Amino acid sequence: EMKPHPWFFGKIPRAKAEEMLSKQRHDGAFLIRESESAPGDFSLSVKFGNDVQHFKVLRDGAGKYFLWVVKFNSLNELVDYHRSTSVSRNQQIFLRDIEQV
Ligand SMILES: [Cl-]
Ligand code: NA
Repeated sequence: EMKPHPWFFGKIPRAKAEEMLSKQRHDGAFLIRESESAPGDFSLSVKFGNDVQHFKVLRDGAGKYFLWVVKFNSLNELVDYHRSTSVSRNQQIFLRDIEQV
């Protein structure tokens, strides 16, 4: 074995998520953070090329989490689903864990 997830960063600023992800080599390297502009909501930040893309983690009426259409009982399941289904509607981007310092 039991290990904490390498992708949960708590309340880091959106800008610091961009700073850290920019240094990752591989597209799809990502983190979940707790949004500062919408407290109580999560955001998913993902390196793609020279960019860092940000996704709102949306909630349904029952508290399930989703990005687009498919929803899950946990952030953990949302993240894992998107290791093999693209997070993006404009590119094929699959979540992969950050390298690690
Ligand atoms: Cl896909
Ligand atoms: Na999807």
